[PDB]
Amino acid sequence: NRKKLLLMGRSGSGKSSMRSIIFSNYSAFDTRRLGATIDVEHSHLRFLGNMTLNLWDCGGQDVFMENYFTKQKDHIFQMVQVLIHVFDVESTEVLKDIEIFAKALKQLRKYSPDAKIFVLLHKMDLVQLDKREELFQIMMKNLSETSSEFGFPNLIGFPTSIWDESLYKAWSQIVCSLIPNMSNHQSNLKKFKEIMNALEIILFERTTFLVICSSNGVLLDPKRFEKISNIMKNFKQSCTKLKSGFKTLILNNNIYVSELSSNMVCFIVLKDMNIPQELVLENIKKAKEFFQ
Amino acid sequence: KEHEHEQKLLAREQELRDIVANTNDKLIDISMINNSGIVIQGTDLQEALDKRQQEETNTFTLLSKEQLKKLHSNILNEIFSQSQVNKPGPLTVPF
Amino acid sequence: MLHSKNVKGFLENTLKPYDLHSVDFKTSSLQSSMIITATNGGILSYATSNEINSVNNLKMMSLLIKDKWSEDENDTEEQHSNSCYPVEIDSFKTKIYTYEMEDLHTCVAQIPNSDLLLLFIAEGSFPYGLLVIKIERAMRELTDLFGYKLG
Amino acid sequence: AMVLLMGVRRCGKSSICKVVFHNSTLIDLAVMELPGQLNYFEPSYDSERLFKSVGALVYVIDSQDEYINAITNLAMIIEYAYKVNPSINIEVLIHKVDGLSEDFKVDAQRDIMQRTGEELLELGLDGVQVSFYLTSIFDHSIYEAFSRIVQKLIPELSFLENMLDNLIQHSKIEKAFLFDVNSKIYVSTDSNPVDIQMYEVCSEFIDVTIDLFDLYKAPELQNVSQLANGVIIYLRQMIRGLALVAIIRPNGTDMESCLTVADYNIDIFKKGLEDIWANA
Amino acid sequence: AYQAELGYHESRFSENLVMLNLVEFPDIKPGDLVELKTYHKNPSASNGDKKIYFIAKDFDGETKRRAKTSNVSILSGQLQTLLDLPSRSRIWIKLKPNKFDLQADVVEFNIKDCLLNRGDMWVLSSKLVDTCVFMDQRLAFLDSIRGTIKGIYRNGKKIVSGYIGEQTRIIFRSESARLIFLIQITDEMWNFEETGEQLFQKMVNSFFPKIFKKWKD
Ligand SMILES: Nc1nc2c(ncn2[C@@H]2O[C@H](COP(=O)(O)OP(=O)(O)O)[C@@H](O)[C@H]2O)c(=O)[nH]1
Ligand SMILES: Nc1nc2c(ncn2[C@@H]2O[C@H](COP(=O)(O)OP(=O)(O)O)[C@@H](O)[C@H]2O)c(=O)[nH]1
Ligand SMILES: [Mg+2]
Repeated sequence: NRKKLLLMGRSGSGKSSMRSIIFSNYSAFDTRRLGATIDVEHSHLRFLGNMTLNLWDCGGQDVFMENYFTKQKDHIFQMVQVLIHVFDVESTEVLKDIEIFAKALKQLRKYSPDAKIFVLLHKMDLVQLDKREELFQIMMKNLSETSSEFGFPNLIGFPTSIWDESLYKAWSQIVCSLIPNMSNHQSNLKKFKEIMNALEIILFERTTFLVICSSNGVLLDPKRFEKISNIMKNFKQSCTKLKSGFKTLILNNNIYVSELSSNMVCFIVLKDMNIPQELVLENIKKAKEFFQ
Repeated sequence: KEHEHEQKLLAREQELRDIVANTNDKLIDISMINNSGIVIQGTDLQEALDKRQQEETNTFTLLSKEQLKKLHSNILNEIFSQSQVNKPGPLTVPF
Repeated sequence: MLHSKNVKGFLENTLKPYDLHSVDFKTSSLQSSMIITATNGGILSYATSNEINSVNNLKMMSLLIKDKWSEDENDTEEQHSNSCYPVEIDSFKTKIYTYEMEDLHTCVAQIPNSDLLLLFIAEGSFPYGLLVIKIERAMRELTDLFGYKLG
Repeated sequence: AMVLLMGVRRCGKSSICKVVFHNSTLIDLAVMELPGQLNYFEPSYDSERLFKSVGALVYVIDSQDEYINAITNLAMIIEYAYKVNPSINIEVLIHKVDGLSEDFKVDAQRDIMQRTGEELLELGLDGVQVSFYLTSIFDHSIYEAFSRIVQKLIPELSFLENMLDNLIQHSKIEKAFLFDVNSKIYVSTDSNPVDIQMYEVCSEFIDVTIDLFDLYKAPELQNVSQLANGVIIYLRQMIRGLALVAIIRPNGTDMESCLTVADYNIDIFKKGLEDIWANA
Repeated sequence: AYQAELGYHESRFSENLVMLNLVEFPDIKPGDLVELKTYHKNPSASNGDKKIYFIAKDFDGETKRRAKTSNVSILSGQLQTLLDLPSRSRIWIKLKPNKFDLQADVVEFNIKDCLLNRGDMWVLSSKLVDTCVFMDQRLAFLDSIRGTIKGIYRNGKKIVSGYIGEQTRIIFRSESARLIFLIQITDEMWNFEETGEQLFQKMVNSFFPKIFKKWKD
């Protein structure tokens, strides 16, 4: 179960910043000290307990980018499952970025045409708040007209930044496109939701704290998953100060955050506030071996 | 008027010390939980004996059957009938 | 797994009082009816006849009752005690212990071959024999929870 | 107890207010900023009531820029502030000290203290004690400085200290803080030293609590967060904006028994806190 | 050996670093040298165990009156960070009675950015007698001069904490001092070494930059 993810972009696009924050556990202020990635940096990251991710943090500078599509084209773009192209909105060479993306799409269509393309419009915190979404539209349409040209009828894009929680949503949806047996996880989560009579049950990953699945797939915030992921990353970094690891968290006897297994974390919001804690904890412990 | 404020401050000091003493008196440690001694084995006869001890010889001398035999059985049946509790469904659900 | 709603309904039903008709002898309802663990003594499920303060007090009382029961379960001397009513239903042996907590009558019974306890607390005027019969007939209908251990 | 923030322009008063109070006596009230530029002070320009209505005056000195004129202006302010009301506590924050060494920080604080003392000796003010705190936005220093300033304006400090010490001694609590829901300004603690790491743990626990609660709304805040080593962190909302966060150690005991006795003890403590009008 | 519960206290109560309950374990007189080892047999390095010598002193009146266990209290700041133990832990206590035989041989010192006379060093060493020190302890002289105990030696071992006695050779190294360089310009400066480097090239390309980098570090 080896998944080959490519992480490409232009110079200074922030690819290694995403790789460090999501997986290597770096803060937002600690990405300024990062150097320039030379050629391709490989990272073998173990997701859940069975998945292994071969993330290829590519260079992004002009010599490396010209080298990718001429000499190493038979190596970087073969047996590829997911491409993640990072577009910087601070770039003044947007047409060159679109041409680089077109060459990457052409190579992927030539070699491994079953892959999944994702685009992240990074550094979307320097732009003013009023012109963000429209800008995300204005590029994306063009990218769609590019993406449908070289095969690939579908292309999913995300307005991302390292100073908010959108990175977690983008990376969660990128990673979840590779997780096997998602239907079984959804069915078991629905069964547990019916059994415990819970308002919403969300299943994460323990290390990266990315969302894996949700019970639902009073109006609630549509961006609650990424906010909970950011809050849990902050709480893990806070609990590292006490020389220990986070295990459980009970809020108002209504919100239970529990270590479901050695690779997942469950976030259960129930309906009745009068349930004793031990019954919910026991039912959590019974389902610990079920999701394994 | 400031002497009245001094007396008010003295009363406030006494009241705050009384509040501290009152909230200090209800603190229960785990040693108090483990060795409480409140939970003691009690029977009806021992409770009646303790009640008579706090309130304060062979009295009985050795000398119908149908009515007593009917009433005892009816009382036992009425006791056993109301103790029958029917569950509203299964207690443990499978996967 | 477990179902909190059915256990809640069962514990609410065990709060029903007795109203004898052949002999006019009305009894009050039990103060509380709960199912607790046999390891830490905390409340797994609970029900009251009639809010946070009472829940905390009931948890403290459950802890005290389990603390008193732990030494009684591990003691074999003076086994022929008058307050012990060991019943065996469906070839499953258990021991039932009654206690007096000031003005409260507390009857506890371990669910046989399992790590759970059932506890009924009533007022001081409640007879102990009716409590014993109540807890025996309650344990009679709990055959589905037999053999259940904490994970 | 309204505190007045004073300083030169571009010293950081608005940034401090935004960071702390935006993320009565004890609650984080809407404080008053006062941009004071160098000039000649008008004698009694209807400012007696204003400075009589300030519980404690806070002065902000930028350590990056030159500050001898700032100290002169501060002494000029104190010269009438102490004359109008002899009960005002006077506070000075040496702000923007993030990029300085420890020896440089200590020497700068000593120089500022000596200059302020010499200027107050020249102006003839006696019996005045001005406190100094090295503050910065990017770390915990400003929160602790405002904590000390607020603690100087609660007359029931020692009684709260005794109540928290008794609560800690009878619940196996490692460290208990009486935070406020906003601004993360802890109001009372025990006699144990305020560890910076534990304070940051409790503050980010406050943040996690409030954010997670705000994510699920529109249907008394309580929290138990247990770590791998059994150390638990507990939150219970007190009267008004106050909340209690306690790091409690199990010491090889039952988790649920410790939680039950801690809940009962903390409910008793809240019932005791209901009697004293320390809220708001 | 004895057993004790660790404690911490702020500088408001007491200024001493380590305090112990004199009423408990009354074998120790008020003036004594006491080890504060946290290990009882099989010392552990990965787990973290240290021996910290100190001089016995009684609790403060306010702390002894309003007391809450904690047979041994350590002042917060540097000693707490060095020990790195929770607020209530198990520690051990000995009563090493050979003050003369447990003297450290060499105790270092740093006098950066301040002028101490030779007699000032003598007086500061005289005040550091019958007082136990440890590594990186910032002493203070006349409330302005800062010190740093960067090394305590005994029997060829660099001990973490030591006892300074009457026969301890305490030295005062200076981190801000005047230096004179005397470079010989001779016929050999333009000669070549065996590898192929001129000697002045070594002086201006390898010696001076390294010494300036080390001075800045
Ligand atoms: N302000 C801001 N800076 C960013 C963002 N993303 C990345 N950066 C900057 O990008 C720099 C590192 O870029 P890097 O990951 O090495 O680019 P790469 O080598 O092409 O992957 C850091 O100094 C960050 O300050 C963002 O969303 N906002
Ligand atoms: N590095 C740093 N800069 C600060 C700090 N506090 C304030 N500043 C700077 O001060 C500026 C804001 O000052 P401001 O609050 O508007 O001044 P005021 O309006 O007179 O109160 C910002 O641009 C910050 O760069 C600090 O703690 N650290
Ligand atoms: Mg890179």
